[PDB]
Amino acid sequence: MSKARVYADVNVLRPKEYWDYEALTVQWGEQDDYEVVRKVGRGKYSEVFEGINVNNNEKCIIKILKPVKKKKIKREIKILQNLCGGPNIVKLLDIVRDQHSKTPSLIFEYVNNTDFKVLYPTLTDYDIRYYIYELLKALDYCHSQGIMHRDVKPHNVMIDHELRKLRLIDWGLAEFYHPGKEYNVRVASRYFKGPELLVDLQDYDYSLDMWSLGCMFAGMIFRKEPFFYGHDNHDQLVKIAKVLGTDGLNAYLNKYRIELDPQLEALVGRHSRKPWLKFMNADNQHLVSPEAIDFLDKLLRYDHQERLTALEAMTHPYFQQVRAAENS
Ligand SMILES: CCN1CCN(c2nc(Nc3ccccc3)n3ncc(C#N)c3n2)CC1
Repeated sequence: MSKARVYADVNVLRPKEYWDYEALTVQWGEQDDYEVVRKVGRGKYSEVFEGINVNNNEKCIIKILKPVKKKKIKREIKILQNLCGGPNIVKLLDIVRDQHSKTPSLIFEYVNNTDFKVLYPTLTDYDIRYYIYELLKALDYCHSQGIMHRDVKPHNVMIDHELRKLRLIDWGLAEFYHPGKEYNVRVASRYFKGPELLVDLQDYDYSLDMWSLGCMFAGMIFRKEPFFYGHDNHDQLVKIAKVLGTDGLNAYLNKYRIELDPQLEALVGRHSRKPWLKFMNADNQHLVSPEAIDFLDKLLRYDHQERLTALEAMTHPYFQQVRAAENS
């Protein structure tokens, strides 16, 4: 068995009105109300464009979905709606469809984002602490709302560096947390998939997002994106092993009576643990202080139960300057 150490009973105490998303009746707005201005991206699940709200003439983001199941789409909507107003949670503005094909589009707020590939390398020590902090506020909030994002990665963190505004986007994999429930482990992106997913542990929780966050954090301070560069689910676990070491992996597996798949256990092999400092270099030295290391260390743990919760992370001393600045 395995349950979240915090916010475990959020959905238990809330009525079906909150988490029974398959009972959602979508209210569609007017598509014409939003016009395309330029494509900003694409993914396996949609095509994204910078749009404009003809009425108020305000900038927006138009996400044109590719064929998806009604269940999956009512889940993203129900969740978006559930989290609206939360700290740094992207706001869902409208939901429309194409009469002819029924193709749906989710209209979100616009964020003048700067590609992480280019943005992150310019971030200062303080910028990093600041943005991670903002992102943590979003995670604690949704976790406190009985929700797991399940796909934390740079690509889903929009940042308007100019205005230092951050938003956690793409809640297309998010789920409501139910104690003991077994979820699909086919979530998140490879480079940010936690061990629980890599070893099929299905009764995972909010903590999976913290491993992802840790991956993002390590890449940022060590200036190595992505930090864990594997090519398939099995090789992802091998890269993780060559760093944290296999003893930790074994104890983890043993604690959860989990048996690895033969071929997989074959690839992993046996690896000593590599100190976090073995990743320091002239390119990232101005970013790897002990606090940054202590913090990273408490995020990237095999046992998801051992990882810091979002609330705990926000209070780590690494963020003290950000906290002191805010409380002013
Ligand atoms: C990172 C990959 N991809 C990029 C496009 N996309 C995307 N892009 C933006 N902003 C943006 C504006 C100008 C240039 C680039 C981005 N936003 N802003 C809000 C959301 C929302 N909701 C969103 N999604 C979705 C994610």
